[PDB]
Amino acid sequence: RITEMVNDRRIMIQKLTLAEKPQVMRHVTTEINNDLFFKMSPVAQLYIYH
Amino acid sequence: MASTTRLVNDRKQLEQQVKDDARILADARGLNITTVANDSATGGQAIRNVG
Repeated sequence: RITEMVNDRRIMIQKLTLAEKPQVMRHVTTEINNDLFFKMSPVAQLYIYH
Repeated sequence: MASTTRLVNDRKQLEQQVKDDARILADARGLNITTVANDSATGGQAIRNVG
């Protein structure tokens, strides 16, 4: 997922060893994407200015 | 053009032969390798999740 989101080839993400692939982590309930930022448009001007 | 014109090439060949036949008589012994270690990690910034 991190490779898919970062489409730039300049940034290289650390390769996982064989023992680090089945390791289990905890992710967020819902992902933050452009849809969340779109809904902030009415007050976005103040954020941009500051 | 006489036998004197072959002096530098003669020295080249002589040096090559001296090196070659000094390699033959040199005694060779195995050495213990004492440097094995897993100390070649990579750093960077963690891609922390936001939510």
